[PDB]
Amino acid sequence: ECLVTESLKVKLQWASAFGHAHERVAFGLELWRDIIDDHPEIKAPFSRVRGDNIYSPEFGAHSQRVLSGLDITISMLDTPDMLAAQLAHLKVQHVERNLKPEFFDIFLKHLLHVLGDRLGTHFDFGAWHDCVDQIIDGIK
Amino acid sequence: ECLVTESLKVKLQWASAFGHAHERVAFGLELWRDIIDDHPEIKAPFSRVRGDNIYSPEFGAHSQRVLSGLDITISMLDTPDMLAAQLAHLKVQHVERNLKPEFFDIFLKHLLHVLGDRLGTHFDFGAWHDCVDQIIDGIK
Amino acid sequence: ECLVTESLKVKLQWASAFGHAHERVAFGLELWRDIIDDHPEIKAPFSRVRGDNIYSPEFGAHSQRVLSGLDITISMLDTPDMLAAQLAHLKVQHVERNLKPEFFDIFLKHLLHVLGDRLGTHFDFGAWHDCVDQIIDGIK
Amino acid sequence: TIRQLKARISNLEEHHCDEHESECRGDVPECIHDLLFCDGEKDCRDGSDEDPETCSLNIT
Amino acid sequence: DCCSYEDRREIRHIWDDVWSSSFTDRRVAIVRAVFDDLFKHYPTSKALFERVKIDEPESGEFKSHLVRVANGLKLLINLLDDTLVLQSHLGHLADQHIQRKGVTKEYFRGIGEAFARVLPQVLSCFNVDAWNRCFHRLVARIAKDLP
Amino acid sequence: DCCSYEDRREIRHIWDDVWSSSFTDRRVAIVRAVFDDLFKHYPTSKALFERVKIDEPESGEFKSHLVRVANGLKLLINLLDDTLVLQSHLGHLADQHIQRKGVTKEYFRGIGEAFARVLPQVLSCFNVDAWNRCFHRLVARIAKDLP
Amino acid sequence: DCCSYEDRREIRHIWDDVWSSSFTDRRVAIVRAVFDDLFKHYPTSKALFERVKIDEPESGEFKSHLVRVANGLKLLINLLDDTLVLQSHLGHLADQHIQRKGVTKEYFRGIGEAFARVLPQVLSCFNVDAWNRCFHRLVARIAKDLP
Amino acid sequence: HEHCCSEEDHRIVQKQWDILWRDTESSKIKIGFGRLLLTKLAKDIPEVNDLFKRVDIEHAEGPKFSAHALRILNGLDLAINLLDDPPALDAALDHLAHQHEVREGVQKAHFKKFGEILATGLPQVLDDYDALAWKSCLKGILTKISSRL
Amino acid sequence: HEHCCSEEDHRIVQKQWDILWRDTESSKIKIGFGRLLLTKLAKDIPEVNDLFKRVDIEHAEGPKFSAHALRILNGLDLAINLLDDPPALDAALDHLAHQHEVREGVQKAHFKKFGEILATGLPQVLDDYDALAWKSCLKGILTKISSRL
Amino acid sequence: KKQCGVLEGLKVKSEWGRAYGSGHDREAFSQAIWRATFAQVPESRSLFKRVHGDDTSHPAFIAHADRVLGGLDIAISTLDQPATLKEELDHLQVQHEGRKIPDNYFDAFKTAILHVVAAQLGRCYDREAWDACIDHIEDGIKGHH
Amino acid sequence: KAGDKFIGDVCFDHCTKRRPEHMTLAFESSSIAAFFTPIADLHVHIEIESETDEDESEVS
Amino acid sequence: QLRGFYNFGKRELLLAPLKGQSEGYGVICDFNLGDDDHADCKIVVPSSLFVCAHFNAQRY
Repeated sequence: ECLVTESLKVKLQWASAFGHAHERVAFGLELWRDIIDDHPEIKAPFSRVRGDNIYSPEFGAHSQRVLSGLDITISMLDTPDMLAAQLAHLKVQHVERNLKPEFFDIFLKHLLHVLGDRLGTHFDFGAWHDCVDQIIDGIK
Repeated sequence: ECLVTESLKVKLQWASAFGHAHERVAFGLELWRDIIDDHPEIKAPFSRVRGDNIYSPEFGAHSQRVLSGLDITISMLDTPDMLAAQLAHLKVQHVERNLKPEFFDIFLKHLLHVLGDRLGTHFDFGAWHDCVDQIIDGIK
Repeated sequence: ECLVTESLKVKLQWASAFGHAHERVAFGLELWRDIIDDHPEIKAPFSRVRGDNIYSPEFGAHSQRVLSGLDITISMLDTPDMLAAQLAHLKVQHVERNLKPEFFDIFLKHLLHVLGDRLGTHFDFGAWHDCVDQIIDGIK
Repeated sequence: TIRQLKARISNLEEHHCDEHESECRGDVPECIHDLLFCDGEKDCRDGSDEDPETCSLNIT
Repeated sequence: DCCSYEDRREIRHIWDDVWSSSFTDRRVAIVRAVFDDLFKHYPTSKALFERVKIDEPESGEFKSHLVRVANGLKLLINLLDDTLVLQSHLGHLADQHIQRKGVTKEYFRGIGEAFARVLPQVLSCFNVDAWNRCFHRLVARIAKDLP
Repeated sequence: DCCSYEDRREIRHIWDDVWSSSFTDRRVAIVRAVFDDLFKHYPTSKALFERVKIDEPESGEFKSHLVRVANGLKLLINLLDDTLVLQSHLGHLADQHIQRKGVTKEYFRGIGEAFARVLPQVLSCFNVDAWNRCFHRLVARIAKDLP
Repeated sequence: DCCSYEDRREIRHIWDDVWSSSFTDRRVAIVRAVFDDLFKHYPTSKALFERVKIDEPESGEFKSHLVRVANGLKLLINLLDDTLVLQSHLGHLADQHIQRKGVTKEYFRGIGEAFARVLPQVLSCFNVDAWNRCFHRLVARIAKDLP
Repeated sequence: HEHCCSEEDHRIVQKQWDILWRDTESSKIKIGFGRLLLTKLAKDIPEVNDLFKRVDIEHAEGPKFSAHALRILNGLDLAINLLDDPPALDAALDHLAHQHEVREGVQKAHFKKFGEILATGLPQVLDDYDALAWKSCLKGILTKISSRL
Repeated sequence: HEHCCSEEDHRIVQKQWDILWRDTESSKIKIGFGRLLLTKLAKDIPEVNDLFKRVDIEHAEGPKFSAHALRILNGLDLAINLLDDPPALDAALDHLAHQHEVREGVQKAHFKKFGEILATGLPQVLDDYDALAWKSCLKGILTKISSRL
Repeated sequence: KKQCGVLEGLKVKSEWGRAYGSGHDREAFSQAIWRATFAQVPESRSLFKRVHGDDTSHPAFIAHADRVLGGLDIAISTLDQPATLKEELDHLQVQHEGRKIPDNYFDAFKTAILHVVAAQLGRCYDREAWDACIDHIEDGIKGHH
Repeated sequence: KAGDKFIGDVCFDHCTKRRPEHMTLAFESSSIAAFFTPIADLHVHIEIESETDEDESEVS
Repeated sequence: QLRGFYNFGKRELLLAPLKGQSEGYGVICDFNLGDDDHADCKIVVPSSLFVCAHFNAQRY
């Protein structure tokens, strides 16, 4: 698994990085942009939420909804009973539907890249990789 | 063609983004750098204007001349009679020479990427794509 | 080799860019990150200095040691007797281990990319390319 | 002497008003547009105007 | 009608006191305390959450739920400055409840009363009115399709 | 002659008053009004622009031209702070006129007079001298090449 | 004992006076002058550097060496604000000397005296004590590994 | 209602409505914009075309209408610019009511629509738009203008 | 007249010329630079080599010349550093005129060339160079120095 | 003095933009103008008896004033393009003919405008130009020669 | 002290709907705790004479 | 010789060349120490109102 510290570290850093209000939308946007430019194949399933124009409110909304869920998982994360439950809950919202496996491995790649910029050198890559990974697999 | 608002929007945003004096050279530079790193095949035709060293004054000059033309076309757009004419004029300066059509599709990709940074989330991707596109095809 | 001015220019710009104390570690980190993301094949030889986690102190140390040597070479170069010697000294520390020749061509690519950000438009690409190159070949 | 101090001091802090509005002289802060002077009449409620420090000889 | 900007600011702050730390613990107890008030008044709704195992309060399958609800609210509030996006997710939030068979327009007006009775107890300096106003605008639209 | 940095600043401002409208209408009328003064004085030059259809003033094939001229001037002025580049494009601007058979060193000195007579009418606070000075330095280098 | 933060600041400055110029020239003469004092006192050590050709002072094969030593010291000092990294490279610096057959724990205590006699001559306002303190902490960890 | 079109509310509206008149060619804008606004109205409700018949709405670009486009669009300006002086704004609008009262054919449902149109249009020319604030103020205005039938 | 060679003009030159003397090893620079400047002069016009014969220009790195390299290069410094005091600068330069007048062989065309060389060299060591400002000032200097011949 | 035409128009149209302004500056700009007008010809107060001309600071009149400048705006603004201006002027022409209007008052009102505008613009303001255009605009309202 | 009445003249009111011209502040009681100098507790009536659209309203 | 006015609100003295010189120079002086005597004057170019020179003034 993860370590209790390795979590608190992420729970904490997520705070500074993510931020509040607009600061977030900015984060979300910056994230998805980098992702879609790297793998335009994704603009496909995001057809429902105007994935062609990530600056649009339709997508913007989505963007936020996503990050929010990520917030939950991360906030779940430390305390096992909630995480195990939350993760199971996410798995369902996915299994039903097709998604590629590797897409998430991509999402993670960038989420770390971005937090890297936001947090700087303090960014505990180790802790995040070990920790956010666990969140991806479960949903996955 | 484009919508009369969809133009004014670009005409306006171009203003803030492009800027004045040095602020521009900076823009031009940032733009071409990103373009050439993505597709070094371009350093070829830019041989006349020292395309190997984009920081050089020779290229810098070029860089500016380009953006300027882009400025014209854009401020051209708003009134159809002038645009239709200007565009036709540009097509000629290009047709003669041979180019690869995809280069422009690239140029556009970045011009939007850059404006994205400059303008932020307000950036009306839709308007630009629909509008700058119409300027590229004409030249090609 | 270099020119006399083409050196001083680098010797000077290196100063502003590299910096002092922490400002450096930051530089080093930013550099290696961009390098390893582009060519993860490198995480291999850096196994001794925890290359998997570039934020680690183990790697951080390394990072610095590297940049430092680069500092030397750059300082060296103007006075030929010292450079010729220093370069020869570096060649030895490399020849023995097998390495990829192209790795350095990569390192250089980024070192310039980074200095580009740090220095801005003033960055004398020409001077650096002509100059740092000479430092790489000797090593390689 | 004190008078001259209170002066030197007082001449030098912000005023609320954004440009081309000025405050009425008296007790109330209140801000009115620069232009309205003069009606001939007291633009102001306060009539701060009518006071000498405004209509002064020396100033003019 | 549309909500006053000052009021939004008021709430955007009032919330920062209940949401509070990044901890689950707190937010949980609050959102829970909110639902307990919804169930004590509209007991019918209780059944709706058997899917998340409300019969097992400390389950975790349920706790996590509470959090999702909390966070979903958080997401709303933290969107009050980006209107256009809020207006969309606000819809999306409706659709997620319209497809949930058994959710009445009433239960919502009910959970609204819930907060208005709970919040004023978990923190001081709660502008009940301001909250109420913007919370209604949010609820209305969430129902809004549904009926 | 040389010109003075202050003067450049003066112009870099004076221009921002004539240019200033965003798009075409204004700049057009001005650049046009400039040429009309060039033709009324050096009628000869008129013929040179049959390629752009000057016989059709409102043509558009011609209006666009006017704009290009305007923008070409704009580009110059907006380069006065980057000397080295200006010095190059200034040359490039010459070559584009040397290959235009029929363009005299005179016609330029003529269009220079043009602005000096037009501009002072389209905007107030025009430092005719300052303009004249830096405009000449620009023209000299443009014209000079051709010979 | 330990190093105070103030002392670190003192050094982080004292160094900026010896290192400063981009040039080898200066740092060289200093580091050299340091070794000359090491050899005049512990002549035995001299032999250890035949590998770098100390018999050819102006060699370059040797000058470069001096620089590496200098820079290695520079690297140390410029790490005093990042403790954890310093603590590691400080070890790595030991290992590079343990594998160097013939390097005694003494020679180090000797080069320490060296600086303390040289530096106070190349620059004014040298807090010999402060230097001495933090230099010892650095040496101790370097040397110790060896025996 | 009472709450709405608060000071902050309109302070916002005012600020955002100004983003428009930054360039001297306000006429070209006001016209084009007002032109479109009225057009899109006649589009959704034709019985309007007959009302604006008097101003040659048939020729959108026709000076007759272009002038009108200004008058109206410019009236909206007045309304907005008087938002910070209720008594004046009130009077200013009441006057607009009377100017519309004696124009038979003009019914309330028209304004309700024009409002919806205006609300969908503004955000297309203004990058910074606060729907909530605007809707709040536009409502108060449109209502007081038609409120007399 | 005045306007050419302005306060701003030279204020600039002065600022840019200072980017050079940031490091204590000015000698190494001034020399190398001045050395090159004179060399590149003798390159384009050899009749110069005979003038600088007296200072052993034959040995560029020779102290005899290195010293000279300074004196001249350092004189240019003086000129620049007195740009903000016309009367002084004037006097300072007039003096330089006389020091060149009694050195037969030195003709105007030499300075004109040296100027062109200097103008192509500076921008190679200074990242921030304003050709316009410099040319304006360098002209005034070089001229006054050679006027008396 | 001079007559109207393209440039002098553009100038006034631009300068007016600065002098007119918005918000309070406007509510005053107008205020100032009217006070200057009435001060010149107190006789004219009688015409605005309907809109509280007795008290220049009364909301009714404030509205009126702000409302008047409004038209002047359209006039000046539109002035530049003959096609449109023509229309606005013609429109006004109608709202006025059948009314006779003393040319005495218009004169004062122009003066008023000019003095206030000059006070508002500080230094960059061409008098002749405004005079010429305000005139052309007024002529279009009196409509008769 | 105690018993004081204070009349306030408005000059910037985002705050209320009516914005009133004035606002009287009557101090009913004031007592200091025997141990505490630093803080004196007060009881005050804030009076207001507004005009409403419909009627006139008075508040205390 | 100059022409101009004094802005009450601005506390600023704004003068320009009367005319006919075509190059004349003008001057802007700001009051606002709050003092009378003292002002922050700047000789400008009556065109663009661009600062040709600056001088902190006193009366005389």
